[PDB]
Amino acid sequence: NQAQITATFTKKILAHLDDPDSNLAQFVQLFNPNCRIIFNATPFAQATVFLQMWQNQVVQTQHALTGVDYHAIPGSGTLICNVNCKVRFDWGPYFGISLQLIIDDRIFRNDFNGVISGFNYNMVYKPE
Amino acid sequence: QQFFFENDALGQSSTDFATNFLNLWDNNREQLLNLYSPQSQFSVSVDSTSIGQESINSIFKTLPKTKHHLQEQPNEYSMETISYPQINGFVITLHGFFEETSNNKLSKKSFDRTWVIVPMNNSVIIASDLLTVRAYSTGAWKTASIAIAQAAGS
Ligand SMILES: [Hg+2]
Repeated sequence: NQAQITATFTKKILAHLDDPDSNLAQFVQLFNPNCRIIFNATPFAQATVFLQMWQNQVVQTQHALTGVDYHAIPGSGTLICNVNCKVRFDWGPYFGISLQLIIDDRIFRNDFNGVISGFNYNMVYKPE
Repeated sequence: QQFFFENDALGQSSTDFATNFLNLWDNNREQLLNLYSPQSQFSVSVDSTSIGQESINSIFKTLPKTKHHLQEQPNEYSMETISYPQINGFVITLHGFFEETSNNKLSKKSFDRTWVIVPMNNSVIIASDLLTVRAYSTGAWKTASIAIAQAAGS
């Protein structure tokens, strides 16, 4: 049950990183007004700045789930996901991405407004 | 308390932690259960390429013996630490490889382990331990620097 809900949202998120249409604003709405985001070792306090950097600097991407774990931490009122993906850029070889996310329970109750407070996105491996 | 955790801007605590954890994880996993509570959680998975001290202990004894090389070959691992405001704790993630032992042989294996920690009693309690074992491969993070690639956000 809860399982699916997550793995899906996980995908929704990946879906956004893949959508080039600078129309993006609702994506930023998945993050609340107080974050913690790291991208390839680089911190970002605002999902805004980050996503700006992304749409503005990153290339066309193609993400594919390949492992999705998670624990809902008691009292915290949230959960944490341990995600794994591969990625292509133009389409070229596949790269390995490790991604942790801290998300709010509310999502399980279909609430999606600003539930991402944790975003640790890091490339772990590349083509041979 | 050898697992005492300060949130130093130097990221040294995160490194001591990962070091001490793995060490025991390689030689005496049992001793790690102290860091787990009735409500702690552990999970493992493998990439297409458990609750409470007891259950957690169970599979801990299951999982193959291993050997990491964090202190000797630092550069072969990357690490990020972020605050976990909601539980007045932190999330430490470690990327790297370890030497895996069933055909009685030694094989390399890459992994990404994520520990959710809540500092306490001049130590820490591991609320969540998410391990993902995967096909060994060179860390896309390496540099000329002989040392762990660190990142911290808050
Ligand atoms: Hg934010």
